[PDB]
Amino acid sequence: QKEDMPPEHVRKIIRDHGDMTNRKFRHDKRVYLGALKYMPHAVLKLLENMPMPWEQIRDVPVLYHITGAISFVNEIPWVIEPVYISQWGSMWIMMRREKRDRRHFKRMRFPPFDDEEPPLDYADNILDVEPLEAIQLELDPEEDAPVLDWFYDHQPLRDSRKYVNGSTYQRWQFTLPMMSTLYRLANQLLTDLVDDNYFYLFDLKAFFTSKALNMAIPGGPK
Amino acid sequence: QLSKQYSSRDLPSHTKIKYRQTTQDAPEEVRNRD
Amino acid sequence: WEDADFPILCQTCLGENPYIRMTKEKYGKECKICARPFTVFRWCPGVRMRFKKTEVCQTCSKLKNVCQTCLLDLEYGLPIQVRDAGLSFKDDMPKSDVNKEYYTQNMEREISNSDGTRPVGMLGKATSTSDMLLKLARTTPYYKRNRPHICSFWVKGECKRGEECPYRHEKPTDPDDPLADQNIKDRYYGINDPVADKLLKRASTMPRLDPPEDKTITTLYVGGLGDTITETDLRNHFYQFGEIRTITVVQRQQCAFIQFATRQAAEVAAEKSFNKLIVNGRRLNVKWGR
Amino acid sequence: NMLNLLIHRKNLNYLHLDYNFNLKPVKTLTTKERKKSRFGNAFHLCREVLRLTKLVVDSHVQYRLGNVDAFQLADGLQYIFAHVGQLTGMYRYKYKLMRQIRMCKDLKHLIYYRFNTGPVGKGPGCGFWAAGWRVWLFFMRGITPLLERWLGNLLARQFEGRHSKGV
Amino acid sequence: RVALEKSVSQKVAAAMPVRAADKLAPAQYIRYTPSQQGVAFNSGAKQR
Amino acid sequence: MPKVKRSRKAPPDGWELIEPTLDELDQKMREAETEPHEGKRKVESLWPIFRIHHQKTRYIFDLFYKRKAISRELYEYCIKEGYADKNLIAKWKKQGYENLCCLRCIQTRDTNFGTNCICRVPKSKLEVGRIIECTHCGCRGCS
Amino acid sequence: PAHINDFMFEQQRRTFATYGYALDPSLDNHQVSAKYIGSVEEAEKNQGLTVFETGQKKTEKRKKFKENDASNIDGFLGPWAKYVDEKDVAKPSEEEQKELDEITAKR
Amino acid sequence: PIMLLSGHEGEVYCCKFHPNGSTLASAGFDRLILLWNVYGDCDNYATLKGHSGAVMELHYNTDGSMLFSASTDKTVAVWDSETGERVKRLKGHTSFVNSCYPARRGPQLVCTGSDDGTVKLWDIRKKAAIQTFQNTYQVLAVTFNDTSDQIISGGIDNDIKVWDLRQNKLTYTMRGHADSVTGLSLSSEGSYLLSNAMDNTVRVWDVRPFAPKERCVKIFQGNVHNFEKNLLRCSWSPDGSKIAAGSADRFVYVWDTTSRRILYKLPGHAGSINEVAFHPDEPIIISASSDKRLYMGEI
RNA sequence: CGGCCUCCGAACGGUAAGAGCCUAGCAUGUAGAACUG
Ligand SMILES: O=P(O)(O)O[C@H]1[C@@H](OP(=O)(O)O)[C@@H](OP(=O)(O)O)[C@@H](OP(=O)(O)O)[C@@H](OP(=O)(O)O)[C@H]1OP(=O)(O)O
Ligand SMILES: [Zn+2]
Ligand SMILES: [Zn+2]
Ligand SMILES: [Zn+2]
Repeated sequence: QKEDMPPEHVRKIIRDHGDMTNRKFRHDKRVYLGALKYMPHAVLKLLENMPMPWEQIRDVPVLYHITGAISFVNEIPWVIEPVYISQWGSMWIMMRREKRDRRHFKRMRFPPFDDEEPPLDYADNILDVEPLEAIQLELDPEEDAPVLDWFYDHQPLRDSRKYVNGSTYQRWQFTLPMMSTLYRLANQLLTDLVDDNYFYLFDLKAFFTSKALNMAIPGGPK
Repeated sequence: QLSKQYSSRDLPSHTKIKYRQTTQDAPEEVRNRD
Repeated sequence: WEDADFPILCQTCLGENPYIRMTKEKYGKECKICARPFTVFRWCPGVRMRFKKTEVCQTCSKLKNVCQTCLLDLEYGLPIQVRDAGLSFKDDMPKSDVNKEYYTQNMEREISNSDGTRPVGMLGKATSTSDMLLKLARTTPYYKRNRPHICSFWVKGECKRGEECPYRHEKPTDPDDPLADQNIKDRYYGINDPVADKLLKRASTMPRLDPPEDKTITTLYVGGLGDTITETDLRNHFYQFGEIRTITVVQRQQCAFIQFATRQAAEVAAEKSFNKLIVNGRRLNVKWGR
Repeated sequence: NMLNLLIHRKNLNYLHLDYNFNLKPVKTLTTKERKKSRFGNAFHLCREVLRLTKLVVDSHVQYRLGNVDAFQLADGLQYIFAHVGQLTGMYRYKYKLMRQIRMCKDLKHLIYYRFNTGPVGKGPGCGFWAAGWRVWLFFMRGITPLLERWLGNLLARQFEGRHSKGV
Repeated sequence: RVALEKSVSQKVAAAMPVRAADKLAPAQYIRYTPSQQGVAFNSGAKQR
Repeated sequence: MPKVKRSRKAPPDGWELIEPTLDELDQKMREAETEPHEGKRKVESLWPIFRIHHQKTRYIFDLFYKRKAISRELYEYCIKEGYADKNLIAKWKKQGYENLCCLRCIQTRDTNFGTNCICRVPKSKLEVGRIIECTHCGCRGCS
Repeated sequence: PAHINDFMFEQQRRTFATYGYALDPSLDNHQVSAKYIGSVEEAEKNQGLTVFETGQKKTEKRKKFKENDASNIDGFLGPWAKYVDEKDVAKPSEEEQKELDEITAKR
Repeated sequence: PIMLLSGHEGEVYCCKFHPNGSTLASAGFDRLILLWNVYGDCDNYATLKGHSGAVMELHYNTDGSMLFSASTDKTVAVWDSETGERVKRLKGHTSFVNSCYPARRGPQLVCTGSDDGTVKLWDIRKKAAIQTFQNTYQVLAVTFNDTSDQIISGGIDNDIKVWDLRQNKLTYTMRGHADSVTGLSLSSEGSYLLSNAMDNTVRVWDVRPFAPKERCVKIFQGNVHNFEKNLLRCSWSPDGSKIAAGSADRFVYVWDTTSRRILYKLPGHAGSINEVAFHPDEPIIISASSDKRLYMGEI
């Protein structure tokens, strides 16, 4: 099969070419150009796998052109639903308690760089530096035992065929201890409703009838 | 010499032909009629 | 653009091994003749010998009936200027940009009505391949063609890749030689090919039978007969080529002498026979006798 | 690199695209250059989408270079996504964006006016950027076929030529 | 109908231009009978 | 300054004796990486990278398999931290592929006719001894 | 459009390449015999062995090195190990070098 | 008509008719067996599955009910044409099984030639080997004798061999083949055996209570070999009248026993013909060729 | 027991058209290459 490579391979090609001015390359000129038609794919791919603020470094499969012209992050970011909700709920509590207990929050400046301050080299500048503690929240070892080690992992139970269908990361099965702890943790971003007799005249079908009759519910759309 | 230019209007659309059914007026009933 | 079955090139350009390997790319590049996209088939010429590629539109080829890689004619294999002149051929192919594009377009239209067997036009009504062309024609595959260039590194010293110099690391030719810079387009147009002028000088200095002075010298001495010949065989060499008046088969000197009944018939037989009238294998010399 | 190759292949030496993806002329341009150097919604929509992603990447670069913070990074990302209107200037090339921009204001209002339910203050310390992230990602789902078609046609017309023959 | 539809679908795939390309078909094996015959070229074989 | 370690879990306990070898190989990979793009060539400037990679993963291949001087769990940590090459190794384990230079040297799709590099044909079948330079690695008859 | 198999064509090509003679392939309606074409007497004296089929050759294998320890910091030529009877720098004759400088002047 | 058949992933190696001539069997590299209707429009219904290597020989029974098939993957296999599903996996064969031959109208048994160096007898019922004659080399062709008391074999020594099923030693060896033995076929006389060989010369013998002890009777010219060395297979007519052969020239060879003339050298093909099947009732021929198709000629 | 809260901006249409002129670029990277009694 087609097999992976050392990262330094591509890194070398790309820092080699730089900005295609050197008369050495001189043909990847036109191939580079022709690669423009897909630049909106590269961007959607890159931006839909961004690192989700509790992690400091996320690594992703990357497909790329043998002259460095383009680089598609070749990955679809699956997450487990209650996992995800619980993590973002942790984020919610952390952000609120923090901005409450912080003396003055500073707003960073955009653009973060200057206009002719060229983009920095990853390896030569950012490869080795220390990645700066993230937005981890501290879960209680008795209260939150059934998760305590695997919570903030990029893909938490990626490798345990007791929990995940495989290395494709689908079809999860979970324990009720796990579930009740998670529920308690994502308690903040959640609805304290038990049934649907709340949404009596406030559901999709009521809205469809309204829309059709040009009438408007007090608190509904028009 | 077939170009790669293209058009918003030549995108695929209406890709099935509605055939004239039995009740509307098929060429069969036209075969019959007086 | 065009679409092909396989290339058209001589044996020299074509190869030696029984199994040839060539890769195809549809609409690969531009025939410097038809100016438009063509198909490109790339053939592995020989062991460590430069991979060649198809270098002209197949219609640009069927036009003049030459080699789409080797560039020389496919019947004889001499410069196209030569081969044309050896048929006395005079093609009116247009040259200017708009004129040439119009010509190419109607040419492809007219060639579309062909069956893919033989070049179009005067290429058949000039098919009297003259012994001049036959004699200027090369005999064996001059397979020096698939040797690489002069590895400019290896000409200055630099070719530090070991033996893998991409080019023959020999002494570069002094471009003062007229056999050096022949622009491919000119070589195709039959436009001042110095190699073709060399073939003209060679086929001009190459031996042919000489004419005598007075018309009444109608005796023709054929030198180098041998005693396997008959008078009727000398006749059947020079008999329906006109009429013969007499023949003296000199066995004390191994020659012959045809007194003719038509001077132009004598000329036909003898001049066509110069050193090449090979009946039963003996090199006779056709001249006009004393 | 792609966009610069496009300019300089079109032989527009008097324009230069800088590193935040602003296009800036280095001379005063005559008419013939003012005209030859005009660009359309394809070129400019890529330019501005690239500018959005570059702002995102570079907030992340600031964080990993170590200047800022996890909290400052999250709040900055929240900013970027809510205020795409006044950072990029994409609306001028696809004014159907204001669908999205109104959606991100409505989210901002919801999130903030539930976020400061208690002592929490109404100031910068709020980065909860799931929502606007979703929004602009769906926008991208939609825009990629459109931009692929427009840019294929731009490039085709650039390399073959425009067919004024059989219009 | 047949010949029509084939030429249709080629001209239609022209309006694909993003060809979701199919891969390269099986390799061609062709027997070539040169018109040039002679013991010296092709090193003495009458076909390639 | 090293390949900064992600797992946050402590490396198992044979790491300390491959330690300086791994560190040095990383340092000279860095140096041969920034080694700038001379009048050298463009096809040939991507050989040293595979040289250093194959170098390192061969080192670990010995130190787990041919010596058994290392623990399974250590060597697992040292692949998952990107020093070794799990696929290169799972092929190296084959019968004819002990010295396969670069895992691209057997990619059948990487070549127009559907073969491998002549870098893979054993030299006895060649009999011509002409120096063989597989463009990708530059390598010299890995097999 | 003849149809053939390939593995035998590849064996034939390996032979025709490295031994220099080939099983003549002409499929004439005149029933020829299996004949060695190319370096005829070479195939005859070699008993026809193809570059793939094992057979004994006392041909000197070109002089090679062998450093197979990947523990060496600057060591492993490994799969890339140079042949030891090869030169260091492929420098072409001083003569052609001076003549090449002169010609670069001449143009 | 012409009636060229297709649908095969690769070259067609083995083809024969129903011993009725009702449905048709063809197969080759593709590791499955295609079956057809011979008549009508030459329709293609069913495909047997399973055989791991190229199915090196299909062999009917003589009534037309059971199907034996020797595949290169170390195994012979029995199948029910009624179904298409395997009745036995005759394993134990240590290497490439080329040939299989089920005894006609005798008790249930097969003699199998292979790439091991043995000739093997096996029973359909026991999953057990009955005998094995190791001469020394791989066995390429096997045909019984019409008493089912001798086994005929063609291998790599050009020396056509026959074993006594009861005395178990080399009963008949006859020689005169210029090179390796590639195809054996017992005529409907029960007596004459037909043998092809790449050496351009094909031979007939007669295995009787008495034959002249040098029984090379009739010889035919034209068969070709090339650098391919593909398998070569031949047959008699159902009437023992026309000699049917294929070869690597793309010419199907049709001779007669009587005047041994060339009755036909038929072109049409693109691939080397790897098997010719004569129809048990009709003047119908199916030419299985390496051009990944078939022909059905009417003569 | 009452709840009802549109919008939002960019381009073309204005600051001539030209032939010459001259020189970077930008493209090419090829094809071929000699003869006798
Ligand atoms: O135009 P916008 O991009 O959306 O942002 C601003 C601002 O936002 P930031 O805090 O994000 O810089 C405040 O919004 P809130 O923070 O209050 O939600 C503000 O609100 P006030 O000035 O009323 O404090 C204002 O609102 P408006 O422009 O209607 O006066 C408006 O936010 P919105 O535009 O989202 O309203
Ligand atoms: Zn290689
Ligand atoms: Zn390699
Ligand atoms: Zn190698």
